[PDB]
Amino acid sequence: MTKTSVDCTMYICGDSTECSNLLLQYGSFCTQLNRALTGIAVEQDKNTQ
Amino acid sequence: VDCALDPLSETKCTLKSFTVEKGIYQTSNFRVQPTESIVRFPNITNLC
Repeated sequence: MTKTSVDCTMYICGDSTECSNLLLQYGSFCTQLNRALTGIAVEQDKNTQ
Repeated sequence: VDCALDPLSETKCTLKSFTVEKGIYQTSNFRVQPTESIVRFPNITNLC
């Protein structure tokens, strides 16, 4: 399936600096989501191979 | 290691390890800062 990667920072907080600081308080949720998605994207290459 | 320097250096920080194995890693988003701010409010003269 089409590999989709979403930046947690860009989608949630947006361009605004204030949103970035508030996002930081939450933790590694922004980061953890990226890991899951790339892995799905990486997996799709392996399947075709 | 200083993250905000070399491209290689940035990779270590996201990875969080001093030694990095061969591969492709994504470290940070790249965005272009707005160069200038332009405002276009109505030109109507009268003071409310």
